[PDB]
Amino acid sequence: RIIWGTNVSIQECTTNFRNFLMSFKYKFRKILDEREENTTDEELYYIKQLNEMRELGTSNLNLDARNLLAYKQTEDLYHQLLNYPQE
Amino acid sequence: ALPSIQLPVDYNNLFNEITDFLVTFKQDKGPKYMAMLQKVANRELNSVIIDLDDILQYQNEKFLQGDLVSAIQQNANHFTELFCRAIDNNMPLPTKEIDYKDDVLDVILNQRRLRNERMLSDRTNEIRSELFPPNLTRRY
Repeated sequence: RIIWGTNVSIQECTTNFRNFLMSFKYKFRKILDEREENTTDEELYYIKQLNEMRELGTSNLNLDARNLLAYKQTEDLYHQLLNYPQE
Repeated sequence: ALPSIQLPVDYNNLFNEITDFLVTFKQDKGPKYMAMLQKVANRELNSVIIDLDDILQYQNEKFLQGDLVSAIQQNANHFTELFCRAIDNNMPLPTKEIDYKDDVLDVILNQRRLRNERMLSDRTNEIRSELFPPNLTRRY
């Protein structure tokens, strides 16, 4: 569904974002950064945070935009964020 | 009373003056008007500074072939009205290619315009069988 005010369609964004939240790893960040490597062999970072929050009920998920940026096929969202935060 | 005192200034004659007053000029070699309207339609510029030297040069050329300043000495703003609205009337469209994620407020207002245009050519047509102000499309 296209938005009348942002023309940023929902379904594609949510679909990519979902497996984004499941494909996420520390390494993407490391490659862009170029820092020396383990992070316990790069466990899934988002499910880490998500499980921890679910157990802690924080219901608030901090996030560094550059992380979402450093992952393939998300830069679209990475910029739409800077451009359509309200939605 | 309610007078209507005729003065030598006018807009319809100034309208025709503007119609002839188009891009066409020599040094301004491609006229700087043309390339700069490209540039602003290539979206790397918004301030199209229109000096007064080339104005009097265009006047001199038109006179040797066949006053604007004295006209802008009172209002100077009805000129910004006609002049700009005609730069809209004479705006190079296909200057360069277009994207959807190359900007903001240029793809979005085009979306609005053209989508409400589809919805109008559909809804008023179903009834059969608002006016977007030029400011909305200035971008300079």
